[PDB]
Amino acid sequence: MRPSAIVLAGGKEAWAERFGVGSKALVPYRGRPMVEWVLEALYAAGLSPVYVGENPGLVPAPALTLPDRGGLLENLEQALEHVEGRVLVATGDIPHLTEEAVRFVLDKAPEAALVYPIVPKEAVEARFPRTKRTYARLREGTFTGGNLLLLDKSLFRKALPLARRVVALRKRPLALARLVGWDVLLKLLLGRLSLAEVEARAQRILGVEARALVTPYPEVGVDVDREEDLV
Ligand code: NA
Repeated sequence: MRPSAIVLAGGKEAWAERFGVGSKALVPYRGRPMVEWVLEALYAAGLSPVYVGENPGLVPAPALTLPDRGGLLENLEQALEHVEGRVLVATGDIPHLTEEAVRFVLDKAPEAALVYPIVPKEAVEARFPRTKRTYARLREGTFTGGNLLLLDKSLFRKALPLARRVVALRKRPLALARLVGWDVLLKLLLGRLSLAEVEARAQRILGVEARALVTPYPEVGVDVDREEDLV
């Protein structure tokens, strides 16, 4: 039985309507609506993808196609209602996503309610030298966050109320730094912070075990945001 995956390709956007689409995920990339590269990759690694967003006629057809409830975590809750076990979440704008990258996550992810793959600066500039990312210096290195999230639906189920809370402060740095704590903020803002420290506080906050997965495959996070990208 193929495990579930969820693609949050939902999201209306600006330039996307230039291509007369609306959602960035439906913008063509190398011949097909961008998100299909993601779907192809998911099935490829043996998963059944649930698709949240507009479906003009996506190929490969996703296992289920839920509509858009107007938000990254709102869509996630919707899709969760339709899955079981450990699920891999992904946004529909990382067209470079490969099966190898997906299986790594699956195979190397530690046993935790929540696992978030992160990529080292070192490898991000191995294929995509141009790509400009928001990094963070940790004692263990310099990374950026993926666009994938591995969840244990059942374990996570109980952290959603906080998830909602923390997600609501995605647009309020000061507010968000309240939750994280000042000390920590500076620590990493200086590189003075470490990976387990990050993980241990994340856990403190959510109540569930949360870990990061150093993932050598940068296609896990290099998304497409504008025209230059598509080329
Ligand atoms: Na204060």
